[PDB]
Amino acid sequence: ASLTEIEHLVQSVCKSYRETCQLRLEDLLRQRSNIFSREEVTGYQRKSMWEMWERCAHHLTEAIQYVVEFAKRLSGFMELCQNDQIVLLKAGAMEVVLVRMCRAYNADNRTVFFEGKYGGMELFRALGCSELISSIFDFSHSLSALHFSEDEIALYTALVLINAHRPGLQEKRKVEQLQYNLELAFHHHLCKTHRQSILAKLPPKGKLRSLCSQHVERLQIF
Ligand SMILES: C[C@H]1[C@H](C)CC[C@]2(C(=O)O)CC[C@]3(C)C(=CC[C@@H]4[C@@]5(C)CC[C@H](O)C(C)(C)[C@@H]5CC[C@]43C)[C@H]12
Repeated sequence: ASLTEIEHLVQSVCKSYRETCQLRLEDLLRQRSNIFSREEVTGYQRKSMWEMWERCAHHLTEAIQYVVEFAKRLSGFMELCQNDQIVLLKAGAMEVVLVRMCRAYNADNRTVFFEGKYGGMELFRALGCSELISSIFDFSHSLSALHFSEDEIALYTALVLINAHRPGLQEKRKVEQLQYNLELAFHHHLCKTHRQSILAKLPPKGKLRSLCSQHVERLQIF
């Protein structure tokens, strides 16, 4: 690569993400005072466990649609094999969705956006795994504690998928090359932004996996 490709790619990554940022950040924060009420909350609480889990899967799956198309615009991804273009997504794509959830997270009230409004963890009282839900909130918290920006998201999220160490890969070299020119662009852009400090304030590599992995297993009931 070259000093300019280095820039060209970040911009290209900041490009692809913007198209796939699912929701307008602009519109997101604006809806602060729009908060659920006890009755509606008490309403949502009432439904059986069978309903919410599915309701979640809607917002979930639909969100993951964006995550995939994000992967495409990226260089070298297109010139990758059929078998190997999926393997990463299998593990990766789930994890990224959770990452984007931080945007819908406000630490000033411990709530997350959902179905038009913001709501606390008690909105999922009916899921029977309060511990699970909470850990996700605690994950979002740490990310909100990072005061994260769009263009680092685009760059973090990208490396999640491009893990050449995801087992089941056949064309292993080609991906590492994508990874190397991705690992570089991130830090490089971070160094250009002096945000290298948060790199020690980042989740361990096993946490987000252990989150999503153990997350989907309970879901693998439906
Ligand atoms: C990921 C974001 C997306 C960036 C845009 C906002 C989002 C949406 O599309 O509505 C808000 C709701 C959550 C956070 C979203 C989808 C999944 C989550 C999820 C179901 C994730 C799994 C968790 O267990 C939990 C139940 C806390 C959330 C609920 C909020 C939801 C349903 C969307």
